[PDB]
Amino acid sequence: LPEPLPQGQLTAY
Amino acid sequence: IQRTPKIQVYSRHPAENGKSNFLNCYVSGFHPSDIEVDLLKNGERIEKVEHSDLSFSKDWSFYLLYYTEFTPTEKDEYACRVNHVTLSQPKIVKWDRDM
Amino acid sequence: GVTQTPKFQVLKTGQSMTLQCAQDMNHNSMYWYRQDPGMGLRLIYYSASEGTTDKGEVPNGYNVSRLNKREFSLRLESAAPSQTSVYFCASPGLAGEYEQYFGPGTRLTVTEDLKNVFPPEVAVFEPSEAEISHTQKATLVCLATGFYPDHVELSWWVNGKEVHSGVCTDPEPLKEQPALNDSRYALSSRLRVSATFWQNPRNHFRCQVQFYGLSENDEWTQDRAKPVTQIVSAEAWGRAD
Amino acid sequence: GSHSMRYFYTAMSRPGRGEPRFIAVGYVDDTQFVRFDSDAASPRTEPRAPWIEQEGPEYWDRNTAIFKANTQTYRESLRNLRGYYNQSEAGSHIIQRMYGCDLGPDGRLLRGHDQSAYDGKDYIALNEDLSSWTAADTAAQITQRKWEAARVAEARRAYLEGLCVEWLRRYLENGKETLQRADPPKTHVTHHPVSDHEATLRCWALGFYPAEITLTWQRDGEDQTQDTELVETRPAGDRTFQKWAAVVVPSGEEQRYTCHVQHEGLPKPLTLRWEP
Amino acid sequence: QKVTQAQTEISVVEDEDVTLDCVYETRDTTYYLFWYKQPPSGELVFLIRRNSFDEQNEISGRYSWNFQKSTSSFNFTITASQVVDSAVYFCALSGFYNTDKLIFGTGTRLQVFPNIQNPDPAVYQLRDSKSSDKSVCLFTDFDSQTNVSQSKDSDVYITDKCVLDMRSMDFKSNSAVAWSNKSDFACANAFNNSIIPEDTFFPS
Repeated sequence: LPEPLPQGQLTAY
Repeated sequence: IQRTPKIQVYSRHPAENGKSNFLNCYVSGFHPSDIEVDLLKNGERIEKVEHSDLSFSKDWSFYLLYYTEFTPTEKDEYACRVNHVTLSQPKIVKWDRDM
Repeated sequence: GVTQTPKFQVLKTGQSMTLQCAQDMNHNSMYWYRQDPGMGLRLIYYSASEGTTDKGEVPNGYNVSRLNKREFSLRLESAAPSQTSVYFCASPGLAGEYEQYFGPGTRLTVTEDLKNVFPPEVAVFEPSEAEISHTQKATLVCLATGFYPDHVELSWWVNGKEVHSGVCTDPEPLKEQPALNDSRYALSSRLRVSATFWQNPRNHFRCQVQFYGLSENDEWTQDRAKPVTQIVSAEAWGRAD
Repeated sequence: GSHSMRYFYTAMSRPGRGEPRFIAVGYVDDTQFVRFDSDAASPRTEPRAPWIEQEGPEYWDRNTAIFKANTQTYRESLRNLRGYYNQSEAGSHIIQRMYGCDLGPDGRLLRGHDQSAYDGKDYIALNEDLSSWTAADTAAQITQRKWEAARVAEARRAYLEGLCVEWLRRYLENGKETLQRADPPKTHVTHHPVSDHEATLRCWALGFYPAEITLTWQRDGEDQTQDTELVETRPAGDRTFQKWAAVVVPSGEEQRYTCHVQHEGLPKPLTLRWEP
Repeated sequence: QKVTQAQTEISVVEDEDVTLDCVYETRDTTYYLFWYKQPPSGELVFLIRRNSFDEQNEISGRYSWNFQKSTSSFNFTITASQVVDSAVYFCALSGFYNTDKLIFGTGTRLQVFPNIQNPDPAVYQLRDSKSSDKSVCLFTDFDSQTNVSQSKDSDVYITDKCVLDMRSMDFKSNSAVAWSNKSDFACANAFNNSIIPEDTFFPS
């Protein structure tokens, strides 16, 4: 399983 | 500074005429990820060659495997043909069954 | 932060309403909770992402619509008194210290008949002479009686300015008919100032109650005035005694 | 062996028409099990090893969702690193990411991993402590602050210790027959007249797993590193691996040469010679 | 799965200490815990988030926390408690991922009362409005060790105690209101149904 999505926002670079 | 691909061409099982086999071309160590790869039978291009999914090593350089099913005979010659952005001409490695 | 409309609502049994929730933080997740006395926050529905919904703990009578990534929606197709509650919308992240993850919450009362809706009567009682010469202080009392639902906001205004020091208001609205279901409410509040400040015939003390009732959309065909959202006040001037 | 699980993300901006391409592949040890490509007409996450296919549809819907979302974010990121460096949308650029967990003795996280690179050179990375970062350049430093204030590090650790370790164990049990097993090299030696007065000796290692191997030639007690020719370990294409080691020897004289292979499916380090 | 706050209502006077208990239940290895304050105002203000894999020591001025992962508890502690702390306190448990359900505790109401430095307990009658109608009884200046129970009567309304804080004076006072429109309702006999200081000043 890959790192699942956070509750919050998926932070970019 | 980019990185030029390495090329290895070889069969899956040890070569033996009239016996079913897979002819592999393995390209690695290159960056960026864009690469042209063809498999050649007697100078002609082999259509229907699947390839491995894109992945990369500890030093960020990519590697892919191109492969095909085939039945080798005594007369028939094969080669892997590669073209990458750091190459001015296609490279044409001939398959020697001893390498 | 996360916004939430409406803030207050009154409804008759059987009717619809959609509480709208909005989040601007680019969060994937959106949650709906009701709050009921000594029950904590119970989940209703949530949304993992855009165009996705999942039941919670109390999904009966509730429907949701995760519209886009910004907006969640809690829909009551048929109102029921057991849905009288405060509804909070939630969208948690990891930087809570400086981002608000909860809506202000929306107060909702579901009644049997809208003839139950009454605005508050407000009355100010002036400081006792006995107190003034005993303790050197002056206590005014604001009283808000006969209001239903218990959606109000009480506020003391001294000489045109809302004041917060010297002020205490009841924790929760009291019930006049604890027996009855639709019992109208009552609230009391207190403002204390020095005896001298009260003895000034220039000082103007106004108690202000904000009631949230019916709207323009709401029909009304009755003798007594339509119980709209409104401010009812009561005021006294200071006095030399 | 101390098992591990890795995920490799490749994001790549397009010079022509089209959106940046996001390819994800995952591995347990040296075995791929999952793939995802954003080019695929209706992009889905696909199995790549038999033992994964037992997982219910809920599992694959869960993966797709993750990668689809990651595609949109990595497109944002590219614009950003295009800016961080000040680069036109003429140039084509690559972000890579490589994250996973190594499984220690008490069946728990030995250490977690997360490294990002831009154009093949190191960009940012989570440290051993799993709470601080390493910015390699001034642009990477912009991300670090952003990632410190967003607290990415806290979400990363949560996964690496939590789910990563948990799921690797599920996979390690459900494909154990292949994953927990080491297939030894099938070795034979080879001879080819260079001259006239010389010949190559090729020491072969075929059909082995894992990729970890050590092929060295010896004339005496000292290594023939100068000059042994060693090729990169290569896939057979059936999930096994290949490698060879060569030296030029005088046609004397081949007798004096021993090959020495080291693996994990070999109890004793196997040693070979040429047989005429 | 479960978050328990066994405490319902709890009382302390100013400067005293309070520890609001909170216990959780999960089968999960990774998770984080919330603490939220709900003032008499309605809104929810963030106090602290804490990951399961963090440390144990958390002192942040007056508000302090102790997270014992082995005995599955997370306990909030206020030192030098102030009337301002008066709120309902929420413990909550959640997972890190979009699919995870944020689970709340039943809550705890903390009532911080003042340290009435000079009691002068008295009951007063407050004049008309004019037409009110027409009388209101105030009970004030008692210390925080006094309880205001409901009246037995049908139409005698009495509110629970309340904390004043005249700031500019640095003065605090408790108070209670009691009213009726009954013609016999006297402020001399309004608060009978309470255990109140027997030296309470009753002006006639």
